[PDB]
Amino acid sequence: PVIPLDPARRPVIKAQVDTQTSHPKTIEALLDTGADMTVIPIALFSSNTPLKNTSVLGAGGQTQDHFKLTSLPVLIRLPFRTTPIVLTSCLVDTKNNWAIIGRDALQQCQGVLYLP
Amino acid sequence: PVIPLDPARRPVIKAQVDTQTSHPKTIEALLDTGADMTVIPIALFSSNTPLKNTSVLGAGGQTQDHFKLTSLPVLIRLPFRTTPIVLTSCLVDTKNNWAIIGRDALQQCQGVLYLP
Amino acid sequence: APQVXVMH
Repeated sequence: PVIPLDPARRPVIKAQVDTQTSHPKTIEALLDTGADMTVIPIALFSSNTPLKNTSVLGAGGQTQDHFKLTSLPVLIRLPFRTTPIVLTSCLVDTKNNWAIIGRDALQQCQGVLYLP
Repeated sequence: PVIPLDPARRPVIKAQVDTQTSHPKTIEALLDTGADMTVIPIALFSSNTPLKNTSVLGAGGQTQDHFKLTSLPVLIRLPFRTTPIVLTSCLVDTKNNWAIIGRDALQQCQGVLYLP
Repeated sequence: APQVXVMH
Protein backbone atom coordinates (compact mmCIF):
# COMPACT_ATOMS: atom_id res chain seq x y z
CA PRO A 1 0.00 0.00 0.00
CA VAL A 2 0.79 3.71 -0.28
CA ILE A 3 1.17 5.47 3.05
CA PRO A 4 0.85 9.27 3.00
CA LEU A 5 3.05 11.18 5.40
CA ASP A 6 1.48 13.58 7.85
CA PRO A 7 3.10 15.19 10.90
CA ALA A 8 -0.15 14.66 12.90
CA ARG A 9 -0.53 10.94 12.14
CA ARG A 10 2.37 8.52 12.56
CA PRO A 11 2.78 6.02 9.76
CA VAL A 12 2.04 2.81 11.67
CA ILE A 13 1.14 -0.73 10.64
CA LYS A 14 0.07 -3.91 12.36
CA ALA A 15 2.74 -6.64 12.32
CA GLN A 16 2.97 -10.16 13.68
CA VAL A 17 6.37 -10.60 15.34
CA ASP A 18 7.90 -13.97 16.20
CA THR A 19 10.91 -13.61 18.50
CA GLN A 20 11.28 -17.43 18.56
CA THR A 21 11.14 -17.24 22.38
CA SER A 22 7.34 -17.27 22.76
CA HIS A 23 4.30 -17.41 20.48
CA PRO A 24 4.05 -14.79 17.69
CA LYS A 25 2.34 -11.57 18.80
CA THR A 26 0.69 -8.60 17.11
CA ILE A 27 2.26 -5.16 17.50
CA GLU A 28 1.63 -1.74 16.05
CA ALA A 29 4.90 -0.56 14.56
CA LEU A 30 6.14 2.80 13.29
CA LEU A 31 7.41 2.77 9.72
CA ASP A 32 10.73 4.62 10.05
CA THR A 33 13.09 5.35 7.18
CA GLY A 34 15.36 7.00 9.76
CA ALA A 35 15.93 3.74 11.66
CA ASP A 36 18.97 1.71 10.57
CA MET A 37 17.54 -1.33 12.39
CA THR A 38 14.11 -2.55 13.56
CA VAL A 39 13.16 -2.12 17.29
CA ILE A 40 10.68 -4.39 19.08
CA PRO A 41 9.46 -4.19 22.67
CA ILE A 42 11.18 -6.34 25.28
CA ALA A 43 7.64 -7.26 26.47
CA LEU A 44 7.52 -9.74 23.57
CA PHE A 45 10.31 -11.91 25.00
CA SER A 46 10.25 -14.71 27.57
CA SER A 47 11.85 -14.01 30.97
CA ASN A 48 15.20 -15.71 30.33
CA THR A 49 16.13 -14.73 26.78
CA PRO A 50 19.82 -14.05 26.34
CA LEU A 51 19.98 -10.54 24.83
CA LYS A 52 23.23 -8.70 24.11
CA ASN A 53 24.13 -5.20 25.29
CA THR A 54 24.44 -2.56 22.58
CA SER A 55 24.64 1.19 21.98
CA VAL A 56 22.16 3.11 19.89
CA LEU A 57 22.42 6.68 18.62
CA GLY A 58 19.19 8.68 18.73
CA ALA A 59 17.95 12.27 19.03
CA GLY A 60 19.52 13.02 22.44
CA GLY A 61 22.82 11.21 21.82
CA GLN A 62 24.13 7.69 22.44
CA THR A 63 22.24 5.36 24.78
CA GLN A 64 23.69 2.22 26.34
CA ASP A 65 20.73 1.42 28.59
CA HIS A 66 17.65 1.48 26.43
CA PHE A 67 18.30 -1.24 23.82
CA LYS A 68 19.54 -4.79 23.62
CA LEU A 69 20.24 -6.96 20.56
CA THR A 70 18.46 -10.29 19.95
CA SER A 71 20.59 -13.44 19.74
CA LEU A 72 18.16 -15.22 17.43
CA PRO A 73 16.58 -13.92 14.24
CA VAL A 74 13.15 -12.25 14.50
CA LEU A 75 10.47 -13.05 11.91
CA ILE A 76 7.92 -10.37 11.04
CA ARG A 77 4.72 -10.81 8.96
CA LEU A 78 2.88 -7.76 7.63
CA PRO A 79 -0.88 -7.73 7.17
CA PHE A 80 -1.52 -9.28 3.78
CA ARG A 81 1.63 -11.41 3.27
CA THR A 82 2.43 -15.00 4.33
CA THR A 83 6.11 -14.53 3.52
CA PRO A 84 7.96 -13.32 6.62
CA ILE A 85 10.67 -10.70 6.85
CA VAL A 86 13.54 -12.39 8.67
CA LEU A 87 16.00 -10.13 10.48
CA THR A 88 19.23 -11.73 11.66
CA SER A 89 19.18 -9.52 14.70
CA CYS A 90 17.15 -6.60 15.87
CA LEU A 91 17.07 -4.03 18.63
CA VAL A 92 14.91 -4.66 21.67
CA ASP A 93 13.55 -1.65 23.58
CA THR A 94 13.98 -2.40 27.31
CA LYS A 95 11.56 0.43 28.17
CA ASN A 96 8.76 -0.89 25.87
CA ASN A 97 8.17 2.51 24.32
CA TRP A 98 9.04 1.57 20.77
CA ALA A 99 8.06 -0.80 17.99
CA ILE A 100 9.73 0.44 14.79
CA ILE A 101 10.07 -1.24 11.40
CA GLY A 102 13.38 0.16 10.07
CA ARG A 103 15.25 -0.04 6.75
CA ASP A 104 16.47 -3.59 7.41
CA ALA A 105 12.85 -4.80 7.26
CA LEU A 106 11.72 -2.26 4.63
CA GLN A 107 14.52 -3.49 2.36
CA GLN A 108 13.18 -7.01 2.57
CA CYS A 109 9.68 -6.01 1.56
CA GLN A 110 10.98 -3.70 -1.16
CA GLY A 111 9.59 -0.62 0.58
CA VAL A 112 10.54 2.73 -0.96
CA LEU A 113 10.18 6.41 -0.18
CA TYR A 114 8.67 8.37 -3.08
CA LEU A 115 8.94 12.13 -3.42
CA PRO A 116 7.10 13.48 -6.52
CA PRO B 1 12.27 10.13 -7.43
CA VAL B 2 11.90 6.68 -5.89
CA ILE B 3 14.27 6.25 -2.94
CA PRO B 4 15.14 2.59 -2.17
CA LEU B 5 15.52 1.70 1.48
CA ASP B 6 18.64 -0.08 2.62
CA PRO B 7 19.86 -0.48 6.23
CA ALA B 8 23.47 0.16 5.04
CA ARG B 9 22.73 3.42 3.22
CA ARG B 10 20.89 6.26 4.98
CA PRO B 11 18.29 7.93 2.73
CA VAL B 12 19.57 11.48 2.47
CA ILE B 13 18.80 14.56 0.42
CA LYS B 14 20.49 17.91 -0.22
CA ALA B 15 18.24 20.68 1.09
CA GLN B 16 18.54 24.51 1.18
CA VAL B 17 17.47 25.71 4.62
CA ASP B 18 16.53 29.37 5.32
CA THR B 19 16.27 29.97 9.11
CA GLN B 20 15.40 33.64 8.42
CA THR B 21 18.09 34.51 11.04
CA SER B 22 21.05 34.07 8.68
CA HIS B 23 22.10 33.38 5.06
CA PRO B 24 20.46 30.18 3.70
CA LYS B 25 22.69 27.14 3.47
CA THR B 26 22.43 23.85 1.63
CA ILE B 27 22.85 20.80 3.88
CA GLU B 28 22.58 17.05 3.64
CA ALA B 29 19.49 15.92 5.51
CA LEU B 30 18.09 12.53 6.56
CA LEU B 31 14.68 11.59 5.11
CA ASP B 32 12.89 10.41 8.20
CA THR B 33 9.32 9.09 8.23
CA GLY B 34 9.72 8.47 11.94
CA ALA B 35 10.28 12.17 12.67
CA ASP B 36 7.21 14.18 13.83
CA MET B 37 9.01 17.36 12.85
CA THR B 38 12.10 18.54 11.01
CA VAL B 39 15.42 19.17 12.83
CA ILE B 40 17.98 21.88 11.88
CA PRO B 41 21.52 22.30 13.31
CA ILE B 42 21.87 25.30 15.69
CA ALA B 43 24.92 26.28 13.66
CA LEU B 44 22.57 27.49 10.89
CA PHE B 45 21.16 30.25 13.19
CA SER B 46 22.76 33.57 14.18
CA SER B 47 24.41 33.75 17.60
CA ASN B 48 21.84 34.91 20.16
CA THR B 49 18.64 34.39 18.18
CA PRO B 50 15.67 33.85 20.51
CA LEU B 51 14.96 30.12 20.67
CA LYS B 52 12.31 28.39 22.74
CA ASN B 53 12.75 25.60 25.25
CA THR B 54 11.25 22.31 24.16
CA SER B 55 11.23 18.61 25.01
CA VAL B 56 11.90 15.90 22.49
CA LEU B 57 11.46 12.14 22.76
CA GLY B 58 13.93 9.91 20.90
CA ALA B 59 15.76 6.59 21.25
CA GLY B 60 17.51 7.47 24.52
CA GLY B 61 14.25 8.71 26.05
CA GLN B 62 13.26 12.31 26.72
CA THR B 63 15.62 15.28 26.52
CA GLN B 64 14.76 18.76 27.87
CA ASP B 65 18.10 20.31 26.98
CA HIS B 66 19.27 19.14 23.58
CA PHE B 67 16.68 20.76 21.31
CA LYS B 68 15.17 24.22 21.05
CA LEU B 69 12.14 25.31 19.04
CA THR B 70 12.59 28.15 16.46
CA SER B 71 10.88 31.54 16.86
CA LEU B 72 10.45 32.19 13.10
CA PRO B 73 9.31 29.89 10.27
CA VAL B 74 12.01 27.89 8.44
CA LEU B 75 11.76 27.62 4.65
CA ILE B 76 13.23 24.55 2.92
CA ARG B 77 13.85 24.09 -0.80
CA LEU B 78 14.67 20.71 -2.33
CA PRO B 79 16.82 20.02 -5.40
CA PHE B 80 15.22 21.46 -8.57
CA ARG B 81 12.26 22.96 -6.68
CA THR B 82 11.63 26.70 -6.44
CA THR B 83 8.62 26.56 -4.08
CA PRO B 84 9.69 26.35 -0.45
CA ILE B 85 8.40 24.02 2.18
CA VAL B 86 7.32 26.37 4.94
CA LEU B 87 7.55 25.04 8.48
CA THR B 88 5.72 27.11 11.10
CA SER B 89 8.21 25.87 13.63
CA CYS B 90 10.85 23.23 13.84
CA LEU B 91 13.41 21.70 16.13
CA VAL B 92 16.93 23.02 16.54
CA ASP B 93 19.79 20.69 17.51
CA THR B 94 21.95 22.54 20.07
CA LYS B 95 24.64 19.87 19.61
CA ASN B 96 24.97 20.36 15.82
CA ASN B 97 24.54 16.62 15.24
CA TRP B 98 21.33 16.34 13.20
CA ALA B 99 19.68 17.56 10.01
CA ILE B 100 16.45 15.64 9.59
CA ILE B 101 13.63 16.04 7.13
CA GLY B 102 10.50 14.99 9.07
CA ARG B 103 6.85 14.32 8.18
CA ASP B 104 5.92 18.00 8.48
CA ALA B 105 8.19 18.69 5.50
CA LEU B 106 7.42 15.41 3.72
CA GLN B 107 3.71 16.16 3.80
CA GLN B 108 4.35 19.41 1.90
CA CYS B 109 6.48 17.48 -0.67
CA GLN B 110 3.63 15.04 -1.04
CA GLY B 111 6.16 12.28 -0.29
CA VAL B 112 4.74 8.84 0.54
CA LEU B 113 5.95 5.44 1.62
CA TYR B 114 5.22 2.54 -0.68
CA LEU B 115 5.21 -1.09 0.47
CA PRO B 116 4.50 -3.34 -2.52
CA ALA C 1 26.12 2.25 16.69
CA PRO C 2 22.89 1.84 14.74
CA GLN C 3 20.97 5.13 14.52
CA VAL C 4 17.30 5.26 15.22
CA UNK C 5 15.58 8.64 14.54
CA VAL C 6 11.95 12.05 16.69
CA MET C 7 8.75 12.56 18.65
CA HIS C 8 7.27 15.55 20.44
